[PDB]
Amino acid sequence: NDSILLGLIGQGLDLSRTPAMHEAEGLAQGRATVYRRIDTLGSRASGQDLKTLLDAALYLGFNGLNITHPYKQAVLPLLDEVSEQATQLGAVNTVVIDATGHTTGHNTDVSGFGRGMEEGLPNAKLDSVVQVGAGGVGNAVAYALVTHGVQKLQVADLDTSRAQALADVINNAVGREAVVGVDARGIEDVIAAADGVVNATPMGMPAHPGTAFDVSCLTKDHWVGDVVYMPIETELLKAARALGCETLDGTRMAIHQAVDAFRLFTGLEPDVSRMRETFLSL
Amino acid sequence: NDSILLGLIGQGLDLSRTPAMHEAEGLAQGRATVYRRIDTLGSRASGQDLKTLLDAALYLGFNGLNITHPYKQAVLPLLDEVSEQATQLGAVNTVVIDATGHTTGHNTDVSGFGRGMEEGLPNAKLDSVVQVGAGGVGNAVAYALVTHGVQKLQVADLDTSRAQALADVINNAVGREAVVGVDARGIEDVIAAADGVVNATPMGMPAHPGTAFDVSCLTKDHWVGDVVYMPIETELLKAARALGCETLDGTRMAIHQAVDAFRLFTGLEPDVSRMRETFLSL
Ligand SMILES: NC(=O)c1ccc[n+]([C@@H]2O[C@H](COP(=O)([O-])OP(=O)(O)OC[C@H]3O[C@@H](n4cnc5c(N)ncnc54)[C@H](O)[C@@H]3O)[C@@H](O)[C@H]2O)c1
Ligand SMILES: NC(=O)c1ccc[n+]([C@@H]2O[C@H](COP(=O)([O-])OP(=O)(O)OC[C@H]3O[C@@H](n4cnc5c(N)ncnc54)[C@H](O)[C@@H]3O)[C@@H](O)[C@H]2O)c1
Ligand SMILES: O=C(O)C1=C[C@@H](O)[C@@H](O)[C@H](O)C1
Ligand SMILES: O=C(O)C1=C[C@@H](O)[C@@H](O)[C@H](O)C1
Repeated sequence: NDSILLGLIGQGLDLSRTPAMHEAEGLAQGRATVYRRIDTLGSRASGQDLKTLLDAALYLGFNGLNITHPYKQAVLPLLDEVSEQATQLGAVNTVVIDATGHTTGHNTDVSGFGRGMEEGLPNAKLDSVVQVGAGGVGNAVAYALVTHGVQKLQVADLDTSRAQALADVINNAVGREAVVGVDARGIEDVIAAADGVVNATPMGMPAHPGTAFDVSCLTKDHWVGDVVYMPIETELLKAARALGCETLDGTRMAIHQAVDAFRLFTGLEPDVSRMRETFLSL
Repeated sequence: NDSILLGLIGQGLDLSRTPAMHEAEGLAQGRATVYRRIDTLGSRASGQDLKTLLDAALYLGFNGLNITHPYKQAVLPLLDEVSEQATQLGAVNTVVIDATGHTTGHNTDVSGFGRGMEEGLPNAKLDSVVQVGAGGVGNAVAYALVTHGVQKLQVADLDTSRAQALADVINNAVGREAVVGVDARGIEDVIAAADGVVNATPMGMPAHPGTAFDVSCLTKDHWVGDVVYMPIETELLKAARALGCETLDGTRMAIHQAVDAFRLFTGLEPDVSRMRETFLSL
């Protein structure tokens, strides 16, 4: 019945649904659970170095942390151990803290997106996929794609250098040329020839209305995924659904990263439907 | 329904009943509550300076802390504000942390012992009392005694200097010569002439069996108190009860310090009977 203490280190955390998911699921399994935002833009933690905040969590009896932007790369050298996937990606979003203070980094963005593919695109054809966007979440998405059956992934970003760096990282991680950086300009023709496409840009959010490419390149035979989870039905996914395409909405990864982290943090088997419920309720 | 995060900074905390009391009462009032030991003898926090640990709690989203030995004096200069009672005593056991990180020190050992007198000795004659022991908890007990109606308190300690320092601190706090240091040797004759006596030494604990003075000096008309709370019925209180004396057991202060701190930490009205229940159940 031991209480569970967790937090999230990052910037601009007020709207995160991750604390609620973990607090509700802990309680549902008979464990009082606190999950605190540790926001370096906020009044409590501003100006503090990542190492200070990590060490604080160790001293205070935290059982785990999530890590978000801008710290998912910076955190790695601070940890005692890092999983092979998080090591090869160079990004950790989950830190398990042992009873006595030892830290292990994991990446449940990767495992969560992969689980979302299994759950929401079980029959998808994976030979050729395009991903638009190579930022933060895009790196984990790309790794997930090519580890969950994608043979060739073409990644486009306005910043070609980001796409090519992504490709190098993932290809090294997997040990094959799974990923190719391609130009953003003319990406429609590349998507048209592919089996599926994933949006890993901010486009579709209320503050970034529209789509990252012209949806007229889609066909009924494509599948389409999106990382954006608010709104759940982005303009891109609306356009795909209108053609009869299978779609993967961004809530799947957002929920499953938390499912997977909860399991790592606690050793308990999370109830996916309960955590999904909490996510959707906020 | 916001979750509550609390801890205790001190040494040798495994057997504290304070975390359980606060966790259970938070939950009973519909708030998931974590209360962590922050033990500088343990694996998480050893070697860290008090200031490091206090700052950690601020950064991490703690709502409050208790402070125990050896830090109840050292903590004062680290806090933004300290209550008048804790300031004059020179000892803080409770730190309220505001939403945005500001700290206020309080002393609920003082308020808790006083409440115990009201609750368990409502009819006690208070003109002349003896206290044996001037350590850590003894300072708070002495302040409580003379602020809850004791006219003259005689404090004995094997270390006369500790008793006289206590007397100076309390007398300054109250603004009268309420307390006098007296020799431990011959304390029985002093107790015999007094209305009541309080044990503030370790005597009566399993590892300190016996009594701090010869109980043959007690009469049926005395009242007797004890700070020791395990066992609840110390040899001293057994001897008092055998004569028909009213007695004050150490659980009252131990419970009420937590009642009072919970109120300060949360702004909720604690249920005393529930917290007492939790205490006794451990
Ligand atoms: N599902 C989830 O769990 C989850 C979690 C966090 C964030 N997100 C979403 O992921 C989005 C991306 O997050 P991020 O932190 O990687 O953002 P980021 O800004 O670091 O990366 C976005 C990338 O998209 C590129 N881009 C923008 N428009 C483009 C276009 N038209 N064509 C090609 N590239 C384009 C940018 O150059 C940038 O490199 C966020 O806006 C958020 O909506 C989802
Ligand atoms: N009720 C409660 O909430 C509560 C909380 C914490 C501790 N305690 C109890 O309080 C006891 C005292 O705690 P402390 O931290 O102040 O201990 P301490 O060791 O700092 O102080 C005890 C004092 O008793 C004196 N002493 C010992 N035997 C004596 C004797 N025969 N005559 C005169 N003086 C004597 C010592 O010289 C010392 O100064 C603990 O052992 C514990 O059982 C009670
Ligand atoms: O702040 C959020 O909502 C989160 C964002 C992602 O970085 C996740 O990986 C993190 O665990 C939770
Ligand atoms: O560790 C304990 O059991 C405690 C001891 C006293 O110092 C109290 O004042 C503190 O709040 C809790």
